[PDB]
Amino acid sequence: VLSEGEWQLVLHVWAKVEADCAGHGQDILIRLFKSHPETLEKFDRSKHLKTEAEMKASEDLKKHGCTVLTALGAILKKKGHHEAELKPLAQSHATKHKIPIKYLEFISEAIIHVLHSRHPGDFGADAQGAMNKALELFRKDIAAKYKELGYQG
Ligand code: HEM
Repeated sequence: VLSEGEWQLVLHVWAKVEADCAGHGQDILIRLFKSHPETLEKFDRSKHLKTEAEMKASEDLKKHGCTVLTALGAILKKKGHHEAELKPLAQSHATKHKIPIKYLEFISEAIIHVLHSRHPGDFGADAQGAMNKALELFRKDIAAKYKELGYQG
C-alpha cells in the first residue's frame, strides 16, 4: 500500500537512525514518557528514575530503546510484508506486557518527533507522511494479531 518512493524515504531516514541506535532509542522512550507519563508504569526499572539526566544516563533505557528500534527496523525493511515479524511481537505485547494500540500510537508519535528533531533535512513533509503510513500499517496489522490472541487493546 505504501509506494516504492515512500518506502525509500522510510529506509533512507532509518539508515540515519541506525548510526546511533542507543541515542535514538533513548530519546524516543524519554519523549514517550514525557508526553504520556502513564506509559512509564510499564517499565519496572525505569519507573524509578526521577530526572531527565538519570534517564539520559540509563544503560537500561539505551539498550531497551535500541532493542525497540532494531525490531522495528527489521519490520520496516520488509516493506509491509511483515507477517512473520509481527507474530512473536504481538504475542509478547498482547499477553505479557499488555500494550494497548493507543500506546503504540504514543510511541509512533515519539518516533516521528525524534526523527524530525535529529534529521530535519532528511525528514520533511513527504518523508514524515511515509513514516506515518508505515507506522499506521504496523499498528493496523499488529492490532489484528492482538485480537486473534484475544486481546482487545
Ligand atoms: C514500535 C513499537 C514497539 C516495538 C517494535 C517494541 C519492541 C520490543 C522488543 C523487541 C522487546 C523485547 C522482546 C519482547 O518482549 O517482545 C520489547 C519488550 C518490551 N516492550 Fe516493547 N516495543 C514497542 C512498543 C512498546 C510500548 C509502547 C511499550 C509500553 C508503553 C512497550 C513495552 C515493553 C515492555 C515493558 C517490554 C519488556 C521490558 C523488560 O521487561 O525488560 N513496548 N519491546
